[PDB]
Amino acid sequence: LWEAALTYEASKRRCWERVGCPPGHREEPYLTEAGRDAFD
Amino acid sequence: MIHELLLALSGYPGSIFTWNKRSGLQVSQDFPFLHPSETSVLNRLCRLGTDYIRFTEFIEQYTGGLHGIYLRAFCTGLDSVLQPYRQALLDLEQEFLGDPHLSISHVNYFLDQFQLLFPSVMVVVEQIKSQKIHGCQILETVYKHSCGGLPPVRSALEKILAVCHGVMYKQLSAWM
Amino acid sequence: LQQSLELKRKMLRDKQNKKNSGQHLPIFPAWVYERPALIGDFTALPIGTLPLASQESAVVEDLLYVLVGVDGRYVSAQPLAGRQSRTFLVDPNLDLSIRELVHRILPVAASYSAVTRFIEEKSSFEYGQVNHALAAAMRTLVKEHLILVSQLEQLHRQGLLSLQKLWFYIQPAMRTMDILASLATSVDKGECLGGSTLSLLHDRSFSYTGDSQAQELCLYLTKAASAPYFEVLEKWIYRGIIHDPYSEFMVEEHELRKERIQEDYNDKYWDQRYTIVQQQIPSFLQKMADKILSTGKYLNVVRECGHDVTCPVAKEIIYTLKERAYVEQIEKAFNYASKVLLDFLMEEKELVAHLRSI
Amino acid sequence: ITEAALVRDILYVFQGIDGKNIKMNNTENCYKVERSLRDTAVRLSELGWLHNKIRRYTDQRSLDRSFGLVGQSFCAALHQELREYYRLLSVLHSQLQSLTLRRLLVWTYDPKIRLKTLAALVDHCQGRKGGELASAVHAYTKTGDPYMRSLVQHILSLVSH
Amino acid sequence: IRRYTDQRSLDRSFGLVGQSFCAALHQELREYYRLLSVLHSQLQLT
Amino acid sequence: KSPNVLLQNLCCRILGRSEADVAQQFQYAVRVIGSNFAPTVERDEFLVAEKIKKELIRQRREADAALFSELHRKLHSQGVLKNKWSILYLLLSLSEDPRSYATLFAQALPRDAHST
Repeated sequence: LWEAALTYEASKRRCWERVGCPPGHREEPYLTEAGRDAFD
Repeated sequence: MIHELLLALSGYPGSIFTWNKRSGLQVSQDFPFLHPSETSVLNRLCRLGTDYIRFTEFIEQYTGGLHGIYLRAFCTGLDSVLQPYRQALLDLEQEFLGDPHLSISHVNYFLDQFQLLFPSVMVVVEQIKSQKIHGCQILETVYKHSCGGLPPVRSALEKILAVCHGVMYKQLSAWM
Repeated sequence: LQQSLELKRKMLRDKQNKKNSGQHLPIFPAWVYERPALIGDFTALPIGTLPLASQESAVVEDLLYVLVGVDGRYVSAQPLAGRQSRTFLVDPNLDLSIRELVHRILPVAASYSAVTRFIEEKSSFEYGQVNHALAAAMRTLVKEHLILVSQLEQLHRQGLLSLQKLWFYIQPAMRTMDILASLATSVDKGECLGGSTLSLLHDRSFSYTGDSQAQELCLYLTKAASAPYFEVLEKWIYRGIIHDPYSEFMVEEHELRKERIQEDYNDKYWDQRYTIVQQQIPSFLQKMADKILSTGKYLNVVRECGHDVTCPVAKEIIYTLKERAYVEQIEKAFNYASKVLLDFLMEEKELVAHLRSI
Repeated sequence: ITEAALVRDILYVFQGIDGKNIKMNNTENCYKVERSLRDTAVRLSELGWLHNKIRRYTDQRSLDRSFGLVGQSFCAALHQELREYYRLLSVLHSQLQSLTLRRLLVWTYDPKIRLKTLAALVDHCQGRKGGELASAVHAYTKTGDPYMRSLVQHILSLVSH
Repeated sequence: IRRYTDQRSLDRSFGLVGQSFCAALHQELREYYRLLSVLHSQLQLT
Repeated sequence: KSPNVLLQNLCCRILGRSEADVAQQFQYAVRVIGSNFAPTVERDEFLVAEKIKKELIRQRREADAALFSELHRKLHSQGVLKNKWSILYLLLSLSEDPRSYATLFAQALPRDAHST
């Protein structure tokens, strides 16, 4: 169950400032480049 | 700090590694976490950086006194010898982002082969400036040190030399 | 201390006169002898007035340092850096029950201190390749001892070590170190080098067959020390060539093809040119001691005439106690060598027509 | 004092620069602590005292181009050996988060022999070039230690190219 | 029994069967010391 | 999960067969693992690092030992494991050639000087 969950792919969007494990958590997206819901 | 060193290696040192016009990258800053003897280690490393800094100026003016087309070719091979010096700098910061426990020793052994590459090419660069070697006698002045005796300088000056031969097949095509 | 500097030059002079173009043979520089921290065996309040269960942890900690050669702080190793001797001074105030057992744990330290100097001394060029290899194989077991004491340090670190347990732990290593120290004393005492220190090791290897705890230690040291000698042997048997950089080999070459050429009044090639040495026989090839010379001499006196070198099959040989395979191989090669020389003699430049026309 | 600060110092006196409470005052002497700990330190600091000679000589002759190509080759081989020593020291730095065993007395032991041999060779081949230099390296394979023969025989293959 | 073992290894004329006999006079001391060690662990006894 | 079904998963991993096709091997497995559901010795992770070194030099695969010298640092650097002795001792136990003696070399701490 734990090892079954283990086999996944970890995200990119690496950060320079994280030296202790930087996989990725999105350093604040752009306003237009989240469209079709931000638009309305 | 893991970019400050990896830019003081390249061309931007800040105030920790203050540049001097004769030869720079001097350190006097104190830290409890850098060992008191590690200043000597950093001083050993900064010899590598000074040569790259001087190389960049020399390429910046090219590509009368000393001029021609050979200074616009010999500098271009000097780019190609510095390319595994840039690639191995990118690789370093890529490694340091993941593991925080790697010390100064990792850049020291990893880039230890350019402590044979950089001085023995730098002497050729200084020799060509102090002497007036700026016609087609440039191939000789490199052709004596391309034989080498240390393997890095045995491989680099060849890679620079092939392009200078390449200029010698365009004069000898128009003429011939 | 001073005595090691003597032995090397006396041993070196034999190879310096023996070599007639081999000048300035290699020796180690002076700081190998000046610096004393290259051997392993070169707060302070009295522990005896402490309670018992403080004393046992403290004594175990000090002795743990004494094992790897360095002194303690409550027990001191007395200054005796010369010969295979080393002495120790236990604290003059202690519980007598503890102190007796402490004295009982002490002998393996002396049979370590003797052992570590030997490895330094008889790996230098003046001592010869077989003596180098024997030192290289006892050094492995010294490294093994360094491996064991760290685990003891780890168990002591977790506060679970006392003197009875320590005595029980050191009993297996005491016998091993004893075998090594007796062998070391025997090798230096006879002042033997080359093939004589294959004879010593051959007899010492045969000596235990009832224990078989000590037979494997010496048998491994014999395999390691017999490695260079057997290679020189394969050179001599399968073509013709000996060099003998530091004397380990029974055959020596005395030239006499100086007086006269292509006549013999002595048959010196077949006689006093290539001769044997009694003391470089490793004392199990004494039966084969003539055949080993004749096999390689026959090949040189046919490679000189212009005939091609041949060996039946090239094989690598080891020391084996009880069932030799090397001897039977030597016999086949020896018969082939004599057959080739006789074949060459009886066909070209033949003896038949010579005897008829006489 | 705690042991770990002393581990930090001894990891740098390998290079030939003194520690903070370990300093060398006589050049013939080795690095001395400035009580049982003090006795323990010296065997470990021996490797750095040996390291200074080899490093200084392969630093000097490599920049010398009147010395000749042969022996700049010797410096090449010596330099490639020194790089691996630095690899070891980096592993030892990084493994901090005891951890050392007899303050690394069991660790340094295998580099000690391959340091002793290279420390001998440089003064045995002092002031030589060409076949004169090559013969003094061929002298060192009259040895009968397997590890030392293995150490020498690749250096010779490099230098006689 | 320990007095004997201390002397028969001090004799190289006691035989190649004496250095076989003495082999189970080393084990017979080693197991004794093992037992004293286990007795030591449970001290902190009647 | 639970250990007993986990051993059955091991038996279905190495053998190609399923768990409703073999029952003697699982019976042999409960025979051998049983009453040995913990180490019978004391851990020495340092020595089992040294044993992978002593093994790879013995094979003269000396470069991968110096590679292991950095992988062991990575093991310490992450630190999600509190049993580093068990898996590494097991991996050493299942040793296979990529392609002598240990009766004098030191073994794991047996606890014959302590009442278990």
